[PDB]
Amino acid sequence: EIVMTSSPATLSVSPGERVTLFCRASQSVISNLAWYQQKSGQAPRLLIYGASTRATGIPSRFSGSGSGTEFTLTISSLQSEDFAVYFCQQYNNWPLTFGGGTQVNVQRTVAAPSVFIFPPSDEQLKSGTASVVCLLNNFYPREAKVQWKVDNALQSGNSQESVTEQDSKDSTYSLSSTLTLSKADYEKHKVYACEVTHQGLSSPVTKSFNRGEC
Amino acid sequence: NITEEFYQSTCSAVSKGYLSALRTGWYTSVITIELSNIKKIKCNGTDAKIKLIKQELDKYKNAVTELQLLMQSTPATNNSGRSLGFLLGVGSAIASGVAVSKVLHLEGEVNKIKSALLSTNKAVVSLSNGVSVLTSKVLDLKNYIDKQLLPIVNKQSCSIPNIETVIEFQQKNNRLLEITREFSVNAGVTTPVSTYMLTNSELLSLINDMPITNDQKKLMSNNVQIVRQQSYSIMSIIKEEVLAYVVQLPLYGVIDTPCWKLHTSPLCTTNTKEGSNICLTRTDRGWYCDNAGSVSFFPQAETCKVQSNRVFCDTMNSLTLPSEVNLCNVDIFNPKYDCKIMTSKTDVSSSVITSLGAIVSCYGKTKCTASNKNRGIIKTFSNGCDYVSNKGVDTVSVGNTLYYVNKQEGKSLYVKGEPIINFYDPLVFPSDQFDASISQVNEKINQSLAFIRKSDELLSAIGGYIPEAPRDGQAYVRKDGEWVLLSTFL
Amino acid sequence: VQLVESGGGLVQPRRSLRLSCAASGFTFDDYTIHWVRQAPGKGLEWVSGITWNSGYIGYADSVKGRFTISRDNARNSLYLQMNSLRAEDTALYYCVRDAYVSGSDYYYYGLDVWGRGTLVTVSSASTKGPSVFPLAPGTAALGCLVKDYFPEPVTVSWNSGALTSGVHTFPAVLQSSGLYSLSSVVTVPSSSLGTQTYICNVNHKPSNTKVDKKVEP
Repeated sequence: EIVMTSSPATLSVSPGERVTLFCRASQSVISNLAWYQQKSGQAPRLLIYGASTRATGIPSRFSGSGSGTEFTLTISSLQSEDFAVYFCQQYNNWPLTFGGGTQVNVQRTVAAPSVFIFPPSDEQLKSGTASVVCLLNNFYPREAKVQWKVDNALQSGNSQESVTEQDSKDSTYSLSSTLTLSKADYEKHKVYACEVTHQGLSSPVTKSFNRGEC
Repeated sequence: NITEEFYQSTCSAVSKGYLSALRTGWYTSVITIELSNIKKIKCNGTDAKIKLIKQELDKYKNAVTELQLLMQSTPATNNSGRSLGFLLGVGSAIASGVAVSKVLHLEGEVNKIKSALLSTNKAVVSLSNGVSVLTSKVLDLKNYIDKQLLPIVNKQSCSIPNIETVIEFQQKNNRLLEITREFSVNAGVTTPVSTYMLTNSELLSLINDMPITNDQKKLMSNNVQIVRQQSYSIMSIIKEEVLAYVVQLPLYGVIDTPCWKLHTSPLCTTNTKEGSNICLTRTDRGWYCDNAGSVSFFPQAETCKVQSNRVFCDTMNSLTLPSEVNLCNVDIFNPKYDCKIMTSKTDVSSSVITSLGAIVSCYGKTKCTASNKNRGIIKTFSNGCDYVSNKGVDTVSVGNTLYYVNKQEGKSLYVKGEPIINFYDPLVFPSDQFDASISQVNEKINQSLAFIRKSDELLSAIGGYIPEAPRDGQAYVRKDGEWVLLSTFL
Repeated sequence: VQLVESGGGLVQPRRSLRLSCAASGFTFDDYTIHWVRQAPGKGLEWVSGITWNSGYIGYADSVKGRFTISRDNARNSLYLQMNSLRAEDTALYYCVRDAYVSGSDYYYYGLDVWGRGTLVTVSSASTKGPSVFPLAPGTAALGCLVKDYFPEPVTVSWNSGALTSGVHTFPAVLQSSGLYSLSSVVTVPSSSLGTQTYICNVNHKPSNTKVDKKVEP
């Protein structure tokens, strides 16, 4: 099968600006290619097909080129409901393939995250597991490094990160990191620390607590 | 814009300012039509509608089988004077397309194509030999047969079709009938390519997705009528419920270079007594285009077709000449390029209508004139080779033949010269040269002057030798040029 | 004009499931239909497809001889069958109509019609209510942690729907235990910490659980 290669990974463009998305194809797909818009939590809408011809309903912001290996989707002035994920597909051969997609996120002034740490629950501590939760609130851009150190030694592999979808009002991601450790290990240590580094912080912000003192 | 220069010296003109669309190569596409394979019509109703449907069905059946007979035989086609044509090479026009046609028969090649067209017509298939080609399906007849006529093949009563379906099927099936008819009289190769073989919409929507310049795309799709005549349709196969034929389409790899059309007419002397005239005509007739630092050359006006200012030519019948051939429109005697000419004794009134005007060769008592649609005859030509512009002229009448001149616009320049026929000595000038050059004529002349030089120098060399003295029975001695008697001295 | 997927569910690994698609509001036979799946927070994968008469059908290399796709055209229905179902087949499964009709007079292309899609999850974990623990406090951030539940989804709303603002409830993450866990937080003015009482409101339909948790310093 021929591989659609979506690109860029993400694309950030401010409201009302041209945005351009790219689709490379493994072997030549000619023109038989289509562009889909997917707003979070619903099916694809079909945007263009034949690479060049917008489907009925699609406004004239959306426009595409094509017939080759390399292809282009172009949104003229990005509007509120155009920030979504875009997918390209060729129909030249079966199997129908797709790209990975290009997220277009609305672009904002850098905003540094607010860090809060939470220690495990008094109740939960009975259960034999301790969940420590570090929160980074309302920042931009999405990329941030959350780091964990128990008694100031660097933890690896026991944490999980989930992240907001960019908020409608303020266009800010927020991020959760959870360090899940055995209650046994949790009493073995005293100082718990979540160390954030982000483009808006002039140096990494670190939040911490001591096992018994809170 | 088009300009023309006439050379009174060489009895020739050049039309300059054109542009070259040069067929350099081919691109093979695979056109297909899906066909339900039906050997048996079993429905016994008798209702005129059913009857007509059955009639069309039989037409379709015989079309299929006709096409199969066509498929068995491997397809082929075949596609002088004062022209240089005899110098041309010889080539196999459809060779490319035929190689693709072969590749299609290869077992399971068809199925690649049938599997490429599932999710949309007009898609790229790469074949077993990895030559990649566009495939377009222009008719789905199998679909209509299924979605529409399937009662009439496999049911006996066999519900009755409405007459609208009769008309519709006749409409749809007709295309197959015509494609078959064409392939039949043409032994499986047609050119130009029909509206039945490719619709304007299909051929443009092919061009658009070929691998070429947007200038090339724009160039074919403006000129579709020409593209057709330079294209072939080759019957290939019918099997596995698909009829498939290859349309090999011209690749124009040289676009917008300068081109000029060289015109030639008999030159000749005016000697008042008949048969005493010597006569010379340039044989470099036809089209020239700049190609890749050289000049190509199309000796045959059939190879070139002229749309407005673009000249579409086929390099297959062409020669590629070093640029210095443009000399002979200036110095025909220039040694850097030896120009080709024919020579003969026959002074006959000829005329040649050029792009912007007319050359006229008026010899003998023949009447040569040029006239305007209003003012009547506006010029009478004397004996010789002359020219007249298309401005203000409509007709050029020579002998009993009345020529009309092209009225397309441009500026025309007459360039005087002495007629080069005058520089030749009638006595040493060969008229037996059919295909010849300037220097080859110089050569037959240098030989026929040479044997004059040798014979005259031998005749003068025996001057210095002494005759026989008298036979009179006296002895003779030599003294200052003569014989004297020996007796004189004794 | 509708395509409605049916029959996704929660299925143990190595075992079998059938998905069906009912068609509405367009003449079904004329179109060829595809099953396209989307893993969660991932891309689109073409699963398989049939065309107008189960004439040609085709599969992804991923599911081959594991999956089977047939149609009725009578019931106006489509069927995909899932066997030796591996654990990465979990995804939202989409019924998708192919706009290229082949032989109508005006051609369209692309995939024009998509169902909401069902949701197939191949996991050996057992359905479990969430354990819900409190996340404790110039403005103050508090929340609650919805831990060890299965399978997704879960909905948190705060103060029984009162506090709607500055409420970020995160994507679930999939713990190494086959069990989901996710946090839901709210930023609130710190002068109301001892004034207003903040109650976390959970809900898990798959377990018929509703947990309300009280959140205090």
